[PDB]
Amino acid sequence: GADISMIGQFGVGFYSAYLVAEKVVVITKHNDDEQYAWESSAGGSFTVRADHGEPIGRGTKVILHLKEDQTEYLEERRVKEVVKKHSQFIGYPITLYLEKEKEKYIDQEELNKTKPIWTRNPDDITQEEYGEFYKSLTNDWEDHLAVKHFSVEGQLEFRALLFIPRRAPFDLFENKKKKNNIKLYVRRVFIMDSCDELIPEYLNFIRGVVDSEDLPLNISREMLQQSKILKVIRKNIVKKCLELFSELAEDKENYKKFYEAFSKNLKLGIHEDSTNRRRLSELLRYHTSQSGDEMTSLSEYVSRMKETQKSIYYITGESKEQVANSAFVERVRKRGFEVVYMTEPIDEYCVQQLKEFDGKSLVSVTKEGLELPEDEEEKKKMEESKAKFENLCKLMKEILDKKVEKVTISNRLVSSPCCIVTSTYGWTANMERIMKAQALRDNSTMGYMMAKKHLEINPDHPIVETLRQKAEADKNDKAVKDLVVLLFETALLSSGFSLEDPQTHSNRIYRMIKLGLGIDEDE
Amino acid sequence: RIMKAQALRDNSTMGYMMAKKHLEINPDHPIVETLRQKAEADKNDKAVKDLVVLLFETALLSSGFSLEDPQTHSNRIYRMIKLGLGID
Amino acid sequence: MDYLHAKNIIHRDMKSNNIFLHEGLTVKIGDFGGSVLWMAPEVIRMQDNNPFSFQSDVYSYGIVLYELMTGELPYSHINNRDQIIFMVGRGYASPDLSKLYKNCPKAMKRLVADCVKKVKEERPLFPQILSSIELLQ
Amino acid sequence: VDYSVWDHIEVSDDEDETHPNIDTASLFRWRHQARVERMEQFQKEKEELDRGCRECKRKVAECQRKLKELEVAEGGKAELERLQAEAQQLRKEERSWEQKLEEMRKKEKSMPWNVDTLSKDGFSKSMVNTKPEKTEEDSEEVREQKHKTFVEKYEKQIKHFGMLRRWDDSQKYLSDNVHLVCEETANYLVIWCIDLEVEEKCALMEQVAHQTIVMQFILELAKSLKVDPRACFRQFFTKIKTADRQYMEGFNDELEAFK
Ligand SMILES: Nc1ncnc2c1ncn2[C@@H]1O[C@H](COP(=O)(O)OP(=O)(O)OP(=O)(O)O)[C@@H](O)[C@H]1O
Repeated sequence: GADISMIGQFGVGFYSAYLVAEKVVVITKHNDDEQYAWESSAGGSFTVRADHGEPIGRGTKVILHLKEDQTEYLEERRVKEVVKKHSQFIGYPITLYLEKEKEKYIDQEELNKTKPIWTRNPDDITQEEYGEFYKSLTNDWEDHLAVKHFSVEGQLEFRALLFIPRRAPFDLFENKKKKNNIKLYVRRVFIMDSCDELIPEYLNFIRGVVDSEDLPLNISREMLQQSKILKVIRKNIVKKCLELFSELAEDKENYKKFYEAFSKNLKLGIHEDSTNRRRLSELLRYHTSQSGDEMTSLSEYVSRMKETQKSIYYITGESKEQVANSAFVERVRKRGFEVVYMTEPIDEYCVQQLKEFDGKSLVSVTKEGLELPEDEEEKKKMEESKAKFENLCKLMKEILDKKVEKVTISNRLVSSPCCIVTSTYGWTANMERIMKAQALRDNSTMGYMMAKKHLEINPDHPIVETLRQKAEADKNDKAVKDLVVLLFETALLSSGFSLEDPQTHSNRIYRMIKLGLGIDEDE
Repeated sequence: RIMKAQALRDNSTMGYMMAKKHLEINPDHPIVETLRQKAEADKNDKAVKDLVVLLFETALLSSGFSLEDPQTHSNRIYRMIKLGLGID
Repeated sequence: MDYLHAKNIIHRDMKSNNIFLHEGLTVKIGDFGGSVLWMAPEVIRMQDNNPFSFQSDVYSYGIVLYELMTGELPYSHINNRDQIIFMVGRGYASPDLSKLYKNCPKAMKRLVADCVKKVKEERPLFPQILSSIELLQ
Repeated sequence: VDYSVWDHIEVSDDEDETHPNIDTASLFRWRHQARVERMEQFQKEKEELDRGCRECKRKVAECQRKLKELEVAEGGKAELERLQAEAQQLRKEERSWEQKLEEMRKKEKSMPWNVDTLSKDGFSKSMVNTKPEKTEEDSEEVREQKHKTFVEKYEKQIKHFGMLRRWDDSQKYLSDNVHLVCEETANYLVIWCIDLEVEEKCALMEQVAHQTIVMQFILELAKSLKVDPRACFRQFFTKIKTADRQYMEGFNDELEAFK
């Protein structure tokens, strides 16, 4: 139990000089002996000669004579690149010597300025000094938002440092495959960049280093001989940077600054991390009908959730105000419920997998069969409405039969004549919109995932009441047929479906303007 | 359309990048002819103000541009359809 | 199932629901899944508390293969809960071949009939079943 | 250099061994379940082992106490003799429990490693960087503080920039520009092309053209976007496009001629 650890085990590394040199010379002087010179061209034999040059006092000189093919290792830029990459955390200073141009000379120091501060105890490191390390580690201009320092002991022994960058980098969503955010060190010598095995794809915004004292290394010391040990590292890392967020979530003003910078990455991991999505869902926040100025946690919805609610009501669409005004939302607002607004394309992919939260199911406000708890004095109105409108909805299908699967009276409308909702299974209007717009997805096989449109009408609203009077006189009257396509088009348009034939609607509203201007017969 | 549908939008930068619109009118068309005759008879007519927006929105749709608020287009179309059904 | 069983991994009550069918020619085993159970009688009885042996899953595969062949529940008209529990547990019952489709050729319908006969048997045939169905295609 | 300690490790949640005909996310939770149940049956085996050990240890000890009592004032051999047969049977049973005690620790060694046998936690600390200070200072005192510190920097720039309108000085410059993250530079180089407009030599002003066109384009993009001019970066200067070549000389003429 002496307190040194060194990089010595294999015994072959010195002969790597002959990758680059044609001849090698070593002058050494050890205490308790005289100075000798050792020389070889890797030719199967070497010579040892007592040296009589300048006094060294103590030390070694390794003189490589280079191959012409390798001349670039003499240059300042390549010595800088290599020592920064591989060796910047050697304890002892590393120094370089060159010329100036007044005219003559320089020496240069500190190719390894930065100390490997993860060796120091976390009580003895200031929040300034962590930030000073981070800048250099990442080559950034600005400090970290938060940091985690931990260690593991037993058979797999390591130190670690984790940083949460303050603003996402411009390239974060992109796939340049450098995977350099996490660095693996053994005994303070660099082994590898993470190569997507130390941290999951969606957590790749984390900058840090892992340092362990021993690991089954490959003969070139670039790789691990037992690959599974990288996964046992990743299960520790992933678990702890999750804990980091929670602590960060007690600091509300920093949390919103984190969340606005990285929110999608959480959601991207709901879609992919089948184990931790319980934990990750508690980190989500959204806008809602209540507190429309600031996001609220999904647990807070439950806290406020009325004793009669059985589910969490949500709606997805192109913006906050477009969602807040949408025709599906009026009844749930009137009845004092809370609607969650989900206004990003990525919300569809996390909502596919987040089927429930805290034992409560998530229900879409834009799907058929929407249940909102019933009053018996409402239930009787619904029954007599269903009875009186039966002819209108039957005749409306009899005209519109190609386009809708089903037609019925609406339960979620106030202040609009009609709306269109999708079947329970398949893409709602917004997910159709997004899937149609993908650059590299084959939509030909959509047939099993496309939902079917069920049309619902407001029994109270004047236009639908008038339409039962209009349909009453003549079931075959084209003038009521012509509404039930125009109203359908107008309802589609509000619900997020594209017109597959937009010119027809346009020409209708231009024929409407020929009414509004008194020129409908061109006279 | 495509950029707005991407999962990994990077939405702030695209919110700058989106380029602006120019409206084109057909000089020979009965609508433009009428609207001009109306606007020449009274430049400040609330009817031509209400027209120019209704006309404009229709051109967004035919050009591939979505509305800011599809609901208010539909309310304005229903303010017209209540004439169409004699309701109010 | 073949790739699975090679790892001594057993889930009881393999069924037609816990399997998922996706876009493309794409069918894939899951875990989500009184209630509609399908069982070897060894599992039904109180007798041995770990009825874990692979043969149970093979015979339960034989049941879901007959669902694939019938497109309607086994025992759907024959029984209520008392008869379907008791007679199967006593080893004294079979679902009807009336619902098994005759648009199947002799090769696979006979192999499915052997998947009924496996109730009588202790044979963990999965790689050889796989060979048999594969080659009969 | 033996690595045999690392030979066998069990990892649930491994993507390198998912079968294509199985729902991957189902298989991980299902493979995790098997690990924990295997461990619990082996923990139960340690309880039944210890039950067997305790019974033998106690019953041999009770037999030994009665043997020692029966050796005091000997006479009536039946007890003392039968306790040799009881000690023998209890020892024979104990030797089976000793074989099971060896089999226990041998099986604990022979089972593969996993995520919570390989490891136990050491120290752990989590810190949040409570924000840097924000401030404001007069246009005169900041422009003086920049200029008085920049009398060496902008000399070092016209010299290191000194090869015209191509890649070379970017290798030297972009690291030094970390000092210039604070710069507001738009004034100085141009006040310098303004300094001797009556008399100045073409090379040094053509380097102001180059510095100012590249930096001023960046500053226009930094107004046009959220970005810091160190974070947005001269990777974009690789572009062959006509917008560098034609427009550069057009503005060189405009900015030289007007003053
Ligand atoms: N400058 C030096 N001063 C003292 N001893 C040295 C020096 N350079 C090499 N050695 C000696 O030469 C031996 C061989 O070194 P070499 O790099 O080839 O193997 P190693 O360091 O032991 O293992 P590895 O291949 O992993 O680096 C060392 O173990 C050490 O005894």
